[PDB]
Amino acid sequence: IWAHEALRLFQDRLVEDEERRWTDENIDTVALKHFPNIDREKAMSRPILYSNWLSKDYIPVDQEELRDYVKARLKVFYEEELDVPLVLFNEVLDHVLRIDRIFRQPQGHLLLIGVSGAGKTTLSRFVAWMNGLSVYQIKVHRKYTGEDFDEDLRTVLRRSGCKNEKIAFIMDESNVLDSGFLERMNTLLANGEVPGLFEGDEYATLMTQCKEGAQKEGLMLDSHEELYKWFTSQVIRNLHVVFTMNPSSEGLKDRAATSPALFNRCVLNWFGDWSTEALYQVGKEFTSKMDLEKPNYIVPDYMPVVYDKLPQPPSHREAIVNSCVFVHQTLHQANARLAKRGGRTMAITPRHYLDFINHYANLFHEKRSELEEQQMHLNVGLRKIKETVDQVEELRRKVNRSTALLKSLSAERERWEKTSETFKNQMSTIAGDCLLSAAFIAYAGYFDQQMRQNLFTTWSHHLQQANIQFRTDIARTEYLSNADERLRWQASSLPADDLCTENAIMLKRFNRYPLIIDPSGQATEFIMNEYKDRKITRTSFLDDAFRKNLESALRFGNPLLVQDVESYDPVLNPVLNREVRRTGGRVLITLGDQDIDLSPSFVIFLSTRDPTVEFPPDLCSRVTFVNFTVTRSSLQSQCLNEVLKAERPDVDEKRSDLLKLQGEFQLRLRQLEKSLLQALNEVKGRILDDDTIITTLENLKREAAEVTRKVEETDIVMQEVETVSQQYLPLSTACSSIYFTMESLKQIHFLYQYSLQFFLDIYHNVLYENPNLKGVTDHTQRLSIITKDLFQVA
Ligand SMILES: Nc1ncnc2c1ncn2[C@@H]1O[C@H](COP(=O)(O)OP(=O)(O)O)[C@@H](O)[C@H]1O
Repeated sequence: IWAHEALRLFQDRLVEDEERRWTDENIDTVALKHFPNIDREKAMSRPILYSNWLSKDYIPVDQEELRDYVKARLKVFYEEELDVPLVLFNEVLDHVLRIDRIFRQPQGHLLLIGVSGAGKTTLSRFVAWMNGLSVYQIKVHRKYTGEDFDEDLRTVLRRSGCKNEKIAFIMDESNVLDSGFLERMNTLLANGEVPGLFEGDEYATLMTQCKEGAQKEGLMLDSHEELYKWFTSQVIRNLHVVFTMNPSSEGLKDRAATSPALFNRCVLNWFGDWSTEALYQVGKEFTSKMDLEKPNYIVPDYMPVVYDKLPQPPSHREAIVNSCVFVHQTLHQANARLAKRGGRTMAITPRHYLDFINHYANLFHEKRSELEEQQMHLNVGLRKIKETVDQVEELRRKVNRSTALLKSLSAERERWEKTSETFKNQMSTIAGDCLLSAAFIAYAGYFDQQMRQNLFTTWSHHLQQANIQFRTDIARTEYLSNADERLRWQASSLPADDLCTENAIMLKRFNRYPLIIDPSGQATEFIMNEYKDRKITRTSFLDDAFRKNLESALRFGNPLLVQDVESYDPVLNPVLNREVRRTGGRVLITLGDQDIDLSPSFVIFLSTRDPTVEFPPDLCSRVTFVNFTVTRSSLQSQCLNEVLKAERPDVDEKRSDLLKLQGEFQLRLRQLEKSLLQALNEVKGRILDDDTIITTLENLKREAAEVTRKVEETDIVMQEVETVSQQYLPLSTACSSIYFTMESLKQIHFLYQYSLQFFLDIYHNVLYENPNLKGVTDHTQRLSIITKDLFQVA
């Protein structure tokens, strides 16, 4: 008991792990120095836990028994008030025990300092429900004022003191908009009452209520002073205040002077971020369902160490989970390097790790399912072809059709064998591929292409050193997307470059409702065009009708696009966190005070036109960043297209239609391929069924005709077009260099802020509004004039 109390009073507030280790060592050292004959293992066993849930007394418990009890209680909790599944690991057990300990005291006030999204609020809600404490959380909005806060304080105090109901009052660093909020908290936490809160008639009514309360307890109180004293005692008894903060320096010392009652009346619990331990246990527990079993795994000699207690035989599953925690950890080094050289780094909350693991699981399940269907179709096709070949050989011992089909079916068999051999390697490397894919989807949405590539390279190097099999020399934007949806996106006016394709990939496979950083309106229109069928609605936080449209979009299931997110309304805080209640057969979600029946089809997108905006970490944990930056290659391609449209319009129009037709030929070739395979697998006629042989030779004729046409157009027409365009490419290079010099100009001077539209106007003026070009018809002189005038006008 002595050691348990020493740990709860000397190590909860510690920040670094070194200090925690020092405290844990010196507890044992002191106990051994004073007690020289005690048995260490019966008193100093490492998982010192104490709880009174299992029994009627505050006895020690065991991790496994407590884990089972907590699991059962969470199962009841979900059906009771909050259907958000959790993962249980050692830290969650310790923290729920600490929070219950504080909740049991009369004036039990808590201060949970830890990264956003780490589970502080939901753990407090869980344990408060366990102990029967009604939870109260103020609903902050755009017009939330100090008077609104005082009204909530009056209500919570009236319910605590009068009517004698226990309350857990949960507050956040974001809820304290003004300093008057912190002054009222200071007095409430230090004295159990706010003098001057109740004034005029309110006070009288309060006194009336207080009198009633005494009549409930049988006390005979009549004076307005003793009634107030009794009310203060009741509030000291039935009211617990919980505070959550981010572990930021210069914010704790600020609060140590702004409201010192947070350091003398509140128990400080330093949650911090999930430790390497916690990441390891959540990784393994969530990925347990996934098939990460590799019997022929080879352990490398110099494996890298991330989790210290990694089993000395690392199985495949352990290696995968170790790589998962490595992927999460590398984002912190990336942010540190970014902040050291420049800045604009966001916060890597544990909700990022939850998204990464969930993406890994879903993607592994999906890609495993697709490979199996394709391989089964290929195998049955090969079996049917072998059957018909043997049948024809027997019949030879009428036949012209057989040779005609065999003419193409021979190469069909060859490439089928090739694909079967290749895709069996894909099955081997599915784990590493899906790991890298989900990691990129979850952790690179905000970074630019150089940073995304560096992250991918580091993850690949780690997977290589850990002997994990991932298919290299491939590009992610193909592994995560098919050509059909790529065509559908491009029909939605999506720019045609890798960054935009993968941004749309993120916008399709999203767990946390995305936040779009588009300095232009391209992503905004792209979203509008895609969700136009589903009747997406455009609303803004600045709009006063935002709440009306939000409620409508939630209760009817229509997608919603919101701009100007710098003015984020905390009304969305539940919706982003998906705090849903599956009660009465329906899903209910709470906005402010009103509860509404959510529809499963509801989708919300948030967006902003400012790329140089810093968001608070509470928002940074609830959204998926999708940053639509501009790349060198995309700018070069747009500039080359523009100069070809202007200088040689005929070639541009030719190139435009030719490229448009090339896309349709690959589409139709894939469709004929699918129809061929489906027809082979569905029918039960090798050579006897003419009704099935008339639909397959014509298919080969269409295939041959279309391949001939495309090899004709993509080689002859595209050659001359490419030769025409390869002379304007120095202009595009020198045109992107100046734009990126302009963008870099903001570093030396804050006033030098230039947008892409500005340089585009420069370039359009140089092309279509150039007086020095009036009269010149030769293309070489025109190009020289264009480049000189671009430099000068810029
Ligand atoms: N240990 C955990 N296991 C699973 N989900 C978690 C865990 N911790 C936090 N979450 C997720 O975080 C969301 C709410 O986080 P919250 O507790 O509000 O963050 P904070 O602790 O900063 O208040 C929930 O939707 C939940 O899914």
